[PDB]
Amino acid sequence: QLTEEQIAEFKEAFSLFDKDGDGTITTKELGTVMRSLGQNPTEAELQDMINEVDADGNGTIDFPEFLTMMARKMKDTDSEEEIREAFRVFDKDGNGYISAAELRHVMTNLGEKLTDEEVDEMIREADIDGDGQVNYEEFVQMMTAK
Amino acid sequence: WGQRALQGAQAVAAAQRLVHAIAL
Ligand SMILES: [Ca+2]
Ligand SMILES: [Ca+2]
Ligand SMILES: [Ca+2]
Ligand SMILES: [Ca+2]
Ligand SMILES: [Ca+2]
Repeated sequence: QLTEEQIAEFKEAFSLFDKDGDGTITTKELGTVMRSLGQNPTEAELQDMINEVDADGNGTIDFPEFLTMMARKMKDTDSEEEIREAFRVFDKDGNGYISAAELRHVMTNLGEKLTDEEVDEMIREADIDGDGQVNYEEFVQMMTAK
Repeated sequence: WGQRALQGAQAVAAAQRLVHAIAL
């Protein structure tokens, strides 16, 4: 399942954070890399970043902790992209709003024999701003609901 | 130029993409 070339990418990414080589990524190193790429965070934001993955509670990120951090960012971006792709499927015109017609068309294309009242309901239940259309934000809110 | 090293360049690009994904 896992390949040596994969482990090599993992290791190199870790060292690009752990520039000193002590085996741990501190908030200082973590901050500096974000800094060198534009975006500027605060040490509170940094500490929250370390905190989400600090399994041992030692205030730093060791290798397996960086592996988890990595897997979570990947999964987060995979879901965020599946949602963007679905939205672009429904918003047939690219105007950023899903109309009742667009939902009607896509659904019968997918095979779903929905009545007009069924698509007006889908639209109404995801419409927050109440404009009769579903924008991207409302689309995401529905897609990731519990 | 030697696929044991030019492969290394490919892995450098891979690690860089990973560090961008964590910064973002
Ligand atoms: Ca370090
Ligand atoms: Ca959190
Ligand atoms: Ca730790
Ligand atoms: Ca539309
Ligand atoms: Ca709306």
